[PDB]
Amino acid sequence: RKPPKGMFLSQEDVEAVSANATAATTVLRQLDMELVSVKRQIQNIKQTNSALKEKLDGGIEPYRLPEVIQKCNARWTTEEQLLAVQAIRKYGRDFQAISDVIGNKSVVQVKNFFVNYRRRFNIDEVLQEWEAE
Amino acid sequence: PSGVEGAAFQSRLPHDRMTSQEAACFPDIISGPQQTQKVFLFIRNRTLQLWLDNPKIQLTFEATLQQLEAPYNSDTVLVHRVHSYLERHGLINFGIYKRIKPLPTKKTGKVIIIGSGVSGLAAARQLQSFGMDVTLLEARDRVGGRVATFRKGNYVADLGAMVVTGLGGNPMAVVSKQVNMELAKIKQKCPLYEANGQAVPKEKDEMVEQEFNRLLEATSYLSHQLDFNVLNNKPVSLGQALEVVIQLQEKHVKDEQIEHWKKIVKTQEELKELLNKMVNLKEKIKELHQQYKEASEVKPPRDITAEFLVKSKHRDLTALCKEYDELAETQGKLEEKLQELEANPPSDVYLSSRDRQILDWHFANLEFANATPLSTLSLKHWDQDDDFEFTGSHLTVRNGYSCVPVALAEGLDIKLNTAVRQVRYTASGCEVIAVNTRSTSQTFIYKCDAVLCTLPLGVLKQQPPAVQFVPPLPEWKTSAVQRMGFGNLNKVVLCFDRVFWDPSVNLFGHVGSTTASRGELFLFWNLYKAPILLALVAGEAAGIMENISDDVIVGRCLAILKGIFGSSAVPQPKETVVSRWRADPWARGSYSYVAAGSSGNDYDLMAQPITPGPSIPGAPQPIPRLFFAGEHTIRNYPATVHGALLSGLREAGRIADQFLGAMYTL
Ligand SMILES: O=C(Nc1ccccc1)c1cccc([C@H]2C[C@@H]2NC2CCC2)c1
Ligand SMILES: O=C(Nc1ccccc1)c1cccc([C@H]2C[C@@H]2NC2CCC2)c1
Ligand SMILES: O=C(Nc1ccccc1)c1cccc([C@H]2C[C@@H]2NC2CCC2)c1
Repeated sequence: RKPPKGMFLSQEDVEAVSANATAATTVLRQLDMELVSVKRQIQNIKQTNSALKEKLDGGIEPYRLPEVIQKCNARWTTEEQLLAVQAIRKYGRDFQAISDVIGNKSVVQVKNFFVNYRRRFNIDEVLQEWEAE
Repeated sequence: PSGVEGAAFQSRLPHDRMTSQEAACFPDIISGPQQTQKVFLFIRNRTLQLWLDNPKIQLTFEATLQQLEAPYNSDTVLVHRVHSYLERHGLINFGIYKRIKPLPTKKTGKVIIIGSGVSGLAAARQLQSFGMDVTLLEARDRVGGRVATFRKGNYVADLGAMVVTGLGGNPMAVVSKQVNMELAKIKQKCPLYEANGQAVPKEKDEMVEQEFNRLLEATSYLSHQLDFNVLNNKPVSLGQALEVVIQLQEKHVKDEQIEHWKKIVKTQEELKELLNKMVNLKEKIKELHQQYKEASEVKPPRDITAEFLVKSKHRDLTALCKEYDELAETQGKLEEKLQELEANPPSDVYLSSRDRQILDWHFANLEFANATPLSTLSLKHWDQDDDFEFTGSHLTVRNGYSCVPVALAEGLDIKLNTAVRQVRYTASGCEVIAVNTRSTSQTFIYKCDAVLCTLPLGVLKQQPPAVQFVPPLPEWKTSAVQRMGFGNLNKVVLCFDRVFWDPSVNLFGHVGSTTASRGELFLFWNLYKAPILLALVAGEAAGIMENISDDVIVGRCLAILKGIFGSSAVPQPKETVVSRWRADPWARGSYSYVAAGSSGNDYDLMAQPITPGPSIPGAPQPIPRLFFAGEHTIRNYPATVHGALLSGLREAGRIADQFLGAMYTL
């Protein structure tokens, strides 16, 4: 009903080999010449990848910055109100990033802040500006 | 099987149903109610049993009924019909039995049998036992035909048939009880040795053999499930189908590597693209650190925008320092994946030239089995008789297979050295025209009611004809003769004074250096009590080595043997014999094979007898006068001795029925 296992005999395949006297030898050679095509291209990409690795020597380790472990706070010093209005102008509504600029405020009351001072800090107006970019 | 049901199986008959033949002799029973059939069936089965468990004496109809038990011994004529049928077609009282009822004083009808091969001898013996006058004409100075046993001193080696194929359902079993054949099993073990002379590692011997067997099953699947039996208007041979399968198995090996290395490139470029992100990110992080440092360098106390700038750049840089890390997880994950695939590369080849060489030796065995190159075998039909193979170990005849034809010849009128040259068959009867082989001027005319031709298919094939038929055989018979395949297979008998091989091995191989020479001395046989090795030449090699002297051939033997056993252990052979069956004028080959474009149906054409036209015009249609036996006339058991024998039994039945009358049909 089906071939023995390991033997591969598709209906399609036989016609390809059967169709001409030398058809099998060509079809094999096509694959044979298409395999070198692939191995030659691994060598290419492997060499390209090796270079790209040469450049990343050092990692990013001279350029890392120490983690700022900071207990969060709920009182908005005038300072960190001002950090905020700036953070909003440079980020828009990325409420997380705006939190790590500040670093004493957690993520939520940055969300809170937006409505609280919405008129005193013209956040709408500030957010329009951010949308020019 | 066991009991009466075993007797039916041992006679190649289904125990629980009636065959087409006995339907034809007993159209009343098989057309009647089931009860009787089982009666008949049991009545037949016991009779076969009685014949079988003692086949050294005639099983007479009286002794049969006498030992039946009621109700089966009540229909006195159904027994007499059953026994008669069985005796007619040689299912009982065939071979060499001591006759109780002595032969009739005067005979009936005249049959000339061409050839005293086993099929000839078998019919003659049956026809004589039916009270006919039988004479056999035989071109050689010996009986047996293609059963040919070499005998010098105590050396006994067989140039013709060597093996009995297993007694389960084999008539030769019966013959072996009536004759002293010393039968010895053939142990299936077969150690290879390649062209250098060193054994094939059991790793390989096992896996190549396994591949051969699957390549076969593969061809069978192209045949039956894909109907690949015609290619550019020509029948497909086994050989082609094998090359097709091997190519599709190489093609897959290649396709398998392509998709695998195409998995390395799909991720080597996925890597390359990642590192591009990595390298670009690192540059960005080169700038941000400088920017952060410059903003950081402005010393406090600063205004809040300059404070935003440090705080901002700082977070902006820990973010980019976050992506470059989520990316380096990914670099690590692809770096192992790339390493993984490099580590499980698929099969490098399908079969190396080392391998394909050993596979070629499995093909020479197949070419031996068929006595022909595989490019000639019908893909569809070459193995069409597999279903009827007997059960049991194969055996050899240790005292020579000749003892059987020679035994069967006892009491028969054989004219040796008598080459039939013309067969004339007409409505009134037949004349067979033979010459003496020693001096061909001496001419003989033999006149007879019927001719049984057991001329080998090669003889029948010969152009110009060794034998002329008058009138010419009808084209349906001559076409079957052309279509069929008569192959070729030759032995070299090497007689030494010292046994230097593995005497626990019956057969060991030699891998042929080339595909072309794969048949050239590829297989050796230790079957005999004397120190005799026996070497095959099959396939395309058979026809070639015919044109090469024995001294060259026994050389190439000693070379192959020395390389496998060491130059010290191989003495010179004391007696040598090299068969050349394609050249032998009374064979013109070895045995039949189902050629591409043939089928097993030609084997039935071969066996179907010739009926001459009428002498007087408008006269009533005549009796058949020309009958055919021989291993090429029995489709279910071709190319074998038990095949020959069965075919001769078959004709003596058909002939006797025609000329003595079948009285068991009422
Ligand atoms: O290969 C052989 N090995 C051998 C090798 C050397 C010496 C003898 C024997 C072989 C020989 C005879 C019959 C078969 C039967 C299974 C094959 N039919 C079908 C079912 C699997 C293919 C095999
Ligand atoms: O090489 C072969 N035989 C061989 C045996 C002994 C020594 C050498 C060689 C062989 C291989 C595959 C199939 C067959 C066909 C005939 C047998 N019919 C049988 C298989 C089950 C029905 C013979
Ligand atoms: O004449 C033969 N058959 C034949 C098959 C096809 C076409 C014509 C003729 C025959 C010749 C040599 C060896 C065998 C051995 C393998 C078979 N062994 C049996 C026990 C395993 C199956 C067969």
